[PDB]
Amino acid sequence: STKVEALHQNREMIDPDKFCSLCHATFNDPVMAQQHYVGKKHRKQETKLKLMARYGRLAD
Ligand SMILES: [Zn+2]
Repeated sequence: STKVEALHQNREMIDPDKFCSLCHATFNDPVMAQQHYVGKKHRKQETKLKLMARYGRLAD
């Protein structure tokens, strides 16, 4: 995970490190990050976690 640090913008695009708190997933490229945030697995797990948190109010 140390990576071959160079960041040479001559032909390579910007590659920020990113994370998803709904799916517990990490990304290290622009398209990798973007693809996660719009994929079926992100939608499905977002609904699952949202339902778990919303319905979890079993006491008052
Ligand atoms: Zn996600």
